[PDB]
Amino acid sequence: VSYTIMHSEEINKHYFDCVIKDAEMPCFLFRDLFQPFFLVQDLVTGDSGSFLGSYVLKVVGGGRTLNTIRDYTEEEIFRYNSPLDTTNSLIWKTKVERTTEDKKFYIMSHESPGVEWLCLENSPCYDIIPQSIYPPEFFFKLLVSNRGVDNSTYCDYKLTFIVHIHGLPLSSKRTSFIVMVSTSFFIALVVFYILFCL
Amino acid sequence: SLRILKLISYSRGIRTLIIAVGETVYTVASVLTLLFLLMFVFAILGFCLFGVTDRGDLENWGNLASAFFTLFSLATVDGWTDLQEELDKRKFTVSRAFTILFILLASFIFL
Amino acid sequence: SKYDKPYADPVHDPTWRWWQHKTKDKDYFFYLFSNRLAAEGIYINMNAY
Amino acid sequence: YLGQKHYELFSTIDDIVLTILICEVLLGWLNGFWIFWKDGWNILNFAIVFILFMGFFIKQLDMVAITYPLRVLRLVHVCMAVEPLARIIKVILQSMPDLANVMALILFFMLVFSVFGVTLFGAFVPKHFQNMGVALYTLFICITQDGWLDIYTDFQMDEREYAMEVGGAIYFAVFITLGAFIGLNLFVVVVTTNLEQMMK
Amino acid sequence: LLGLQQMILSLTQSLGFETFIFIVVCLNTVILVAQTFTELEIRGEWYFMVLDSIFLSIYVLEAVLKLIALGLEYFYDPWNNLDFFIMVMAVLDFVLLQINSLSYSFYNHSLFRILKVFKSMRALRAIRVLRRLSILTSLHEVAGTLSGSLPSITAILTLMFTCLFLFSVVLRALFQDSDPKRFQNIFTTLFTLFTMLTLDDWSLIYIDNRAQGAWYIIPILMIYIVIQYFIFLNLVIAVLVDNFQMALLKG
Amino acid sequence: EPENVKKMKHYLEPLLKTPVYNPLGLNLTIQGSELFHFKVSVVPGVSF
Repeated sequence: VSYTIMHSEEINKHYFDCVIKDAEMPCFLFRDLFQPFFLVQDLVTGDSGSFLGSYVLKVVGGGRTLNTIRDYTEEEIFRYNSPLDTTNSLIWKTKVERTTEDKKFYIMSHESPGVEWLCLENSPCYDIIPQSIYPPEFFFKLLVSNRGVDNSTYCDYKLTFIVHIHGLPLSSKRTSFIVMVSTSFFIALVVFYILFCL
Repeated sequence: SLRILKLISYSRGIRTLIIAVGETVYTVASVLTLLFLLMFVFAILGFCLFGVTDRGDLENWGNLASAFFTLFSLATVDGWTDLQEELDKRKFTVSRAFTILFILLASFIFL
Repeated sequence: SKYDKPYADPVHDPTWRWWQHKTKDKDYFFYLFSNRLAAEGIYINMNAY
Repeated sequence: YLGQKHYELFSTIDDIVLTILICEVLLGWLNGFWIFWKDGWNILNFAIVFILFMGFFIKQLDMVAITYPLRVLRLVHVCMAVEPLARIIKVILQSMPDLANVMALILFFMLVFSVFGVTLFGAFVPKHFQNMGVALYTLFICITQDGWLDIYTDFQMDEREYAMEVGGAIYFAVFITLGAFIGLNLFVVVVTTNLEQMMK
Repeated sequence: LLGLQQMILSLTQSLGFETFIFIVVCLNTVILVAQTFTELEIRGEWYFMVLDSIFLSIYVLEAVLKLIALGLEYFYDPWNNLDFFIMVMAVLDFVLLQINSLSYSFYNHSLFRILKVFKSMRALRAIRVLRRLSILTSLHEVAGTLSGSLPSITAILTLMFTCLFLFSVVLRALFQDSDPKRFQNIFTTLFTLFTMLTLDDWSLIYIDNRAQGAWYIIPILMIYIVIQYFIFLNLVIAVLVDNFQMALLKG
Repeated sequence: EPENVKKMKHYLEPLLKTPVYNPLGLNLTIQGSELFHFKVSVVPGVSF
């Protein structure tokens, strides 16, 4: 968490949390580029070293608020993470060349450029209207694995956690709808003004 | 060079030019005195603002001669950027406003 | 059984994390205890737990 | 090193100059409070002596930064009285009403071109283009036009060939040169107008 | 609905342009100055662009009304030509955002930079149409006396343009294989000549050119600097001083 | 006074009826023309 905060500060020259600050929970910015770091700690020892290698990341669920998240099926994760899916369901896309076996999911390391978040039209980013003030916030539950990208571990450190995001601008129609309804209502009012002024 | 000045003491045309520009001596002396008064005012002001606290910014608003030279530079256009970068780190946010006010009075009025 | 949370945290030390603000009152509670005035003569220290 | 044998003499001369100033103010008051209150410079002198006397007799955080500049302001006021600086001083104050409109126009153009400025500002090439007050004052620095190649190297290397390093730089450069020329010309123009007034 | 429509449009255009346009443009200016404002956009970013699209719809309604209006004399106004140009880019970027899909780069790209500067002259035109009242006669007369001598200053800027282009050509020619890395192309060349014309680290140019093997390029830069400085600055100062001086000689 | 002797000072200054200071930062300022005779003591109960 702290390495993520200071790396975002160094790269983006800023890092904005939520309006309600949380000590354990940091609110990552959608505009800020995300570069994940992970570490293996051996809690029975006095050792905790960073994960200097490759790891597999894939979003397995999304939620608007607390306990509003659900896990996603295998085909759902294939739609949302695999670049082979021609359907516009990808949540993120990283300009990297390394890919796992069967070319299913991208493989990224500690030297990777970063994570660029998209969450296209099939993602739940589209058709989002928060019920109150401030930009809507979202949580993404996801797992990081080392199942088939390890040459030095006898088992994978499959860790499931949650990533926060805020500031979600993903859609289109709504803008067109409000634009045409404003134009129609205002031209109706102006035409009424003209006719009643005559 | 004083001997060369004695050489150029000739040339009656330059003498007529000197006569024609010689009535502005009192005026330029008055403008110089107003300039010096403004340097003294902002010299005591810059000293009181940055050198009495004695937490840095020495030999810029500290000693009298160095302070005077820095004020003359700030009244000119030269050195203002590096002087501002020197003064903004001394936990004095309104020093930037004071210095830009000093520029927009002194430089414009004098020139 | 509780430190299985999925976040990294600072240096792990759950006793230190729950101590937190009370780590700066060691000699404070020691003086309150030594004169036999604080509570029922009960003293709880750092390294015991 | 001089102060350690001069501080008591400094206090005595402070008391002497304060009491002669308030004596002069009382002598001016003797002719009438209405005429002294309805004056252009006696108001300034009365304010000076009032601030100095209140900071002297009553406890105040005014300290050296008020005691000394007020003394040199009184010095300027007294040296204005002798003739061969009063004409020059009189027309500096005559030039400021005609200068104020130039300042207003300059700041209005500065804002309406900073709207163009703040579009290419903020969250990129930061620490002098962000905060929307530091950006304004940095554009003011670049308009005052000395040593802005630190800023040039700051927004340098966007793509190393053209990027917006061509567009934004030429936009702000032509704006800077036009604004600087117009401002300097307007300043010397207001000066020449008001002095033509003083020789008329 | 010909000339009768035109005269109805004239009268109702006067009325509704005085009433409706002023208040909606004032609100557009309020939201735009609250928008630019790079500290409150994170206290926003969702209530901001919707209002942008709404007021851009209002602006394209203004464009539709002006198009259905009398036409040619409306086009004869240069400010109205600027308005038509701004509405053209507004509908262009609006439909570009509306179609989505596409095949080019996005997520705060150079085209997006072009779009927000497009919104910048949109805000400028809003500011310009909000000052129909109380422009203040003192600064109005000041601006008129500024604009009185246009041909002289245009001739002087043409001369300074020709002289900078000549200096750029000769310096780029004489500096070949003399570490061009600061000014390897025409843009960076003319920018270095702009710095030389604006008194910006040309002493640094002298000190880091003395480190090179060429020395005679320093007197050439020297004489070029001083002649263009004195000639241009003196010409502009003298021209504007005399231009205000006949105005002073008049009433 | 850091956030280390706040509870000490707030507990002690009532029942000792005297101001309580923190060491390693103590400085004095005197406005007089005479002999000043100062004594420094340590609060009771923290030593034998």
